[PDB]
Amino acid sequence: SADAPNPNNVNVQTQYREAPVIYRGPEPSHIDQVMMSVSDNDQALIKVLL
Amino acid sequence: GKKSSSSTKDYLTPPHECRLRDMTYSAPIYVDIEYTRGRNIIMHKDVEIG
Amino acid sequence: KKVRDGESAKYFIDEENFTMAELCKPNFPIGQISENFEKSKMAKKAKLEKRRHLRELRMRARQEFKPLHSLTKEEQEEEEEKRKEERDKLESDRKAHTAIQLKGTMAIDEETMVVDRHKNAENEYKEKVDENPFANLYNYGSYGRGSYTDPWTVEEMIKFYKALSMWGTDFNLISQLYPYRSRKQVKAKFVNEEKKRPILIELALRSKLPPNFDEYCCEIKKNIGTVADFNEKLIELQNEHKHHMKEIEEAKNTAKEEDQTAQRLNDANLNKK
Amino acid sequence: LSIDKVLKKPNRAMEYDALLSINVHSNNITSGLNRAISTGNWSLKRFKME
Amino acid sequence: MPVCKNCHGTEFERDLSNANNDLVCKACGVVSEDNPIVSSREATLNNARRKLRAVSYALHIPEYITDAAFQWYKLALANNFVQGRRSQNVIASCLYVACRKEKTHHMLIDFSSRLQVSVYSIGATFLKMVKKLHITELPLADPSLFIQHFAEKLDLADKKIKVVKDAVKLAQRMSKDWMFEGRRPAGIAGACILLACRMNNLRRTHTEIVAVSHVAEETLQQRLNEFKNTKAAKLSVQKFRENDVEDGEARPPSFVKNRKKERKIPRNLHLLPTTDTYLSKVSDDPDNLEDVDDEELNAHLLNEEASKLKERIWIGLNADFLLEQESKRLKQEADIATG
Amino acid sequence: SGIVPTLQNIVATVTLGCRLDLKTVALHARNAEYNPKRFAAVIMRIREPKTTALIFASGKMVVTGAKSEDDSKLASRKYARIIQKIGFAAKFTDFKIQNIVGSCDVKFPIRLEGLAFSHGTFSSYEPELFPGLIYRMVKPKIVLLIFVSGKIVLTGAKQREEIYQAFEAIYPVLSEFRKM
Amino acid sequence: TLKYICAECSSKLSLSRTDAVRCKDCGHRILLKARTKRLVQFEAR
Ligand SMILES: [Zn+2]
Ligand SMILES: [Zn+2]
Repeated sequence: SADAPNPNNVNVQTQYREAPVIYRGPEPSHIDQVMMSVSDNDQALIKVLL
Repeated sequence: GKKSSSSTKDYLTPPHECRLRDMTYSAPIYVDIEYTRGRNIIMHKDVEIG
Repeated sequence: KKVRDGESAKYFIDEENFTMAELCKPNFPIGQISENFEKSKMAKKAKLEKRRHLRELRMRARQEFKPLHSLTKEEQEEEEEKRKEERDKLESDRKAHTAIQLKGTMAIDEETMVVDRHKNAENEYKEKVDENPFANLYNYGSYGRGSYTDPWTVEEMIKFYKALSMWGTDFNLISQLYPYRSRKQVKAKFVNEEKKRPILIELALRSKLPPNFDEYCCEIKKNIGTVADFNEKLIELQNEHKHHMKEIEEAKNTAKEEDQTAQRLNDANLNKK
Repeated sequence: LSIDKVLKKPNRAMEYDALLSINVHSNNITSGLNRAISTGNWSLKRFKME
Repeated sequence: MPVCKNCHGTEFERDLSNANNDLVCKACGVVSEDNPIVSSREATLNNARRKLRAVSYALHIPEYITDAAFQWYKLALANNFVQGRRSQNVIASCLYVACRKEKTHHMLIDFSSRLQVSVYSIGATFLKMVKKLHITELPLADPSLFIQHFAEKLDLADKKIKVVKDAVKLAQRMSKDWMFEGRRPAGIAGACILLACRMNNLRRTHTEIVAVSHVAEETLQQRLNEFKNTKAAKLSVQKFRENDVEDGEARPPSFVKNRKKERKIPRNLHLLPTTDTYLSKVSDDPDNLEDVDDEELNAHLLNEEASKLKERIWIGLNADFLLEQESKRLKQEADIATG
Repeated sequence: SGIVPTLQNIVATVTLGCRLDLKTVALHARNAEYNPKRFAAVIMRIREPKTTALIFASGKMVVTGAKSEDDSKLASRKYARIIQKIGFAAKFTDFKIQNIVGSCDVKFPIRLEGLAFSHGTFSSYEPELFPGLIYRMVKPKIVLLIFVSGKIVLTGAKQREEIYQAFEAIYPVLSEFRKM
Repeated sequence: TLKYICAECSSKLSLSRTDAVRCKDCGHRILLKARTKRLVQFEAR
C-alpha cells in the first residue's frame, strides 16, 4: 500500500510486518494510563503516557 | 454558536475531552441572508458557514 | 389533550391523553412532542396548498385551449400581482434602453452635452418589489421529469373513438386535437387504448370517415388560418426568392465595395508618390 | 467565482445551488482559521505583512 | 543484505544499548558493514483534484478517501472511461463508488442534491462507468450504519442509544425476516426509526423524519402498513420479547403479487423447441411480395381526392419547422459564399 | 422444473438497395406521422398487430410488435411491398436477428442477498437504482434481469438456444440458494 | 476479556475486532484501559 495499485481481489493484507515504537530510555518506567479513541476522520487515535 | 431555536450547540464539545480527542475546540457560525430564488420569490434561509 | 408522558411498558398509555388502545401506527400521535412544532406543521400545509394550486391550474387549462400560453397567462397574472406590489411598497421604471441616452435627460439641455459623464455610467434599478416569506422545505426522492395526469374524461374517450373512426393514428394531429394535454401522455393513451378494445377500433378502421369536423375544431379552437398548399408553397417560394435576391444584392454590394476599396488604394498609391 | 461558474448555461436559473454551495467553501474559513493559529504565519493580501 | 564473513544469510539486529545501534549478525558476532548512516494532462488532473476536493469537503468525507477517489479517477482516466461531460456527474460517480466502498452513510440523493441533477441520470452514468471494472465486488448489502448515523440529525432524543440500538436490531431482524431486497435502505431506516421512536415515550411529526432522510411520505406509510400487517403489534406496544423466535411465514408483497399473479376483473437438448424452422418456411425472396392479399394490400393508399386535404393539414400545422429548415438552408448558402 | 419461457418481443432490421421516399405515397393514405424531430419517418396503421412496424432511419426500419419468426418475416414481407407500391426496388437483404426477449417465472422465488453477497463476480446488484438484479452473463453475451419478485425476464439474446442455455445453467444457482 | 473502562460512566465493555470504537449507554467516544491482573514487584525505596 506504499504505492497505489488497483483494488484487485489479490491479497493486499498479505503481510503485517512489525514497525512499532519502543521506549528508548536509560531508566525503567511504568505505564499508568493508556487509551484508544477516535479522531475527527474516524480513525483509531491512541494516546499513552509513561 | 447561538442556534436561536434550540440551545447553544446541544453538545459544544467539552474542552478537556476535546484536548484528548485531538479535536479543535470550536463553535460554528450562523448567518441570515436573502436570495433571488424565484422570479417573484426571495428566500430567507438561515445557514451556517464553517 | 396535550403533550405529556402518560405511560409505557405496562398497557395502553393513559395518564393525560385521549388514547384508549395500543397499535397507534395509523396517525402516530401517542405520547407527547416537544420538537419542531411550527416549522414541521407548516410543511404539509404548504404542500397541500401547492397541490390545490396545481389542481386549479389544471382546471383553468380546460378553458384556454393553449397549454404554454396558459402558463404565460399564469406568469402574466403573477406579474400583475408584482405591479400591484409596485403600487403597494413604493416615477419607478428607472432603467436603460438599447441606446446610450438613458436616465431625466439624454444630456445637458443648457448649452451642450453636460450629463454625458452621468449618462455613460444597469445594476441600479427597481428590485424591492417581490417579498415572500421563507421555509425549510424539500423536493427530494425524485425530482425533475414526470407526468401530472388525472382520471380521464369519458367524454374525451368518446371523442377519441370518434376521432379514430374519423382521423386515425396521427400523433401530432391527436396532440393538437386535444390542445391542453401533451404528447407523451397521449402516446401512453394510444398504447392503453390499443390494449383493451378490439371491437370498436376494428369498426373504426372499417369506417373511413372524411376529415371536415376535425379541421373545423382545429380552426376554431386554435384560430389558425390553414392556408392551402398552393398559397403556402407560393409564400415559401416568394420568401426563398427574396432571400436569394437579398444574398445576390449583398454579394454585389460587397464586390462594389471591394472595387471602391481597390480604387481608393490605387488613389492612395498615386498620392503617396 | 463559484456563482460565476454556475451562471453560464441556458439551464434554469440558480434557485437552490445558491441555497446550497456554501458548505463547499465552508472549509476555507475553518481550515485557514485553524492553520493560521496552529502555525503562526498570517498571510494577508491587503496589508502585505508576514 | 546477506553479506557476511563467517556465516551466510543470517538474521540481524540493530543494537539498543550504548547508543551505538549498528546492524550486526548472530552467533559469531561481526558488524559486517560500516557505521549506520541515517538522515497538459497534469493541469486536467489538477482541475479534477480541485473539483474532487470541493465535492469531498462538501459531502463530509475524510481525507484519505479523497486520495483514494483521486487514484481511482487516475486509473479510470488511464483506461479512458469518459470524455466531454460537465464533470459534476463524473466526480460525483467516482466519489460515490469510493464512498460506497466504505460502510459510511451516503446515498444517491446526497449527490443528486448537488447541481440539481435528477438522480436517475447520475445512476445511469454510474452504470456507464462500470466499463472498466470486471470485478464489481462492492459490499453494498448492509444498511446498518444508516440507522447509526441518520439518528443524529433526525429523531433527537435525550438518550439516542435506547432508540437506536433497538431500531437497528428490529431493522436487521425484519430484513432477515424477508422484508428487504431492493427495498429502500433510507426508507427502512425512516420506518425503523419512527417505530423505535414510537417505542420511546416521545412522538415525532411525520414530516420531520421524511424531510432530511430524503424519503417520500407515502412510501414510509406503506412500510408501516406492512409492519402492522406482518407483526401482530400487541406485545410491541409495551415491550418486545427478550427471546424473539421468527420462523416461516415471511414474505415481501411481491410474493403475494406472484401468488395470485392475475386479477379477476427430463431436460434434453432436442426436446427444446427449435427456432430456425419458423424462419426457414417463409421465403427469402426479394422479388416475391404479393402473397399477403388479406384486404390489407388493397387498403394502403386512397385516391388523390382526400389527400390534398391531408397535405393542407400538414402544411397548415407543421409549417414553422419547415420554414426554419428552408431559412437555415438559405442562411447556409448565404454565409458559405465568403471566407 | 422443466418449464419453458414465453417470448415477448423481437427487434431486427433489413437492408434495402435504392434511395427510398415515403413522403408522397403515405400522403395519399390514411395515416402519416410527420415527425419534426430527429427520426423523420411516417407510420401508417401502427395499431394492426404483427402487420406494420415503425420508423426508418435511412430505410432500414426496425421490427416492432413481433414474437415468432413467421410473423416477423411476414411483416417484413409487407414492408418491401409498400416500398415497391411507392415504385422502388426494395431489396430484402441481410435479415439478421439482433434481439429476442423472453420472460418466465419459476413460481418459487429465491433470496438475492446471498446471491449478491457471494456471487458478485457476474452481477452488479444495486438496490434503489433499479430493484431487479443485473446479471452479467459472459457466456454467451446476454445480460440477464433477475428480479426480486422472481419473474425471471431475459433480453439481449440473438438466439432461442442462447436463452435456453442461459436459463438452464442458472436453475441450479436458483436451486442453490433456494428458499420458498 | 474484561477491560476498556469508559471515561464518562465507567462501564466494563468488551469491543470486538471491528467496532469503529464506541462506548455503552453513557454515549461517549473515548475509552481508557483497565489495569492488568498481573503481579508488579519492586522494593519500597
Ligand atoms: Zn555471523
Ligand atoms: Zn460511560
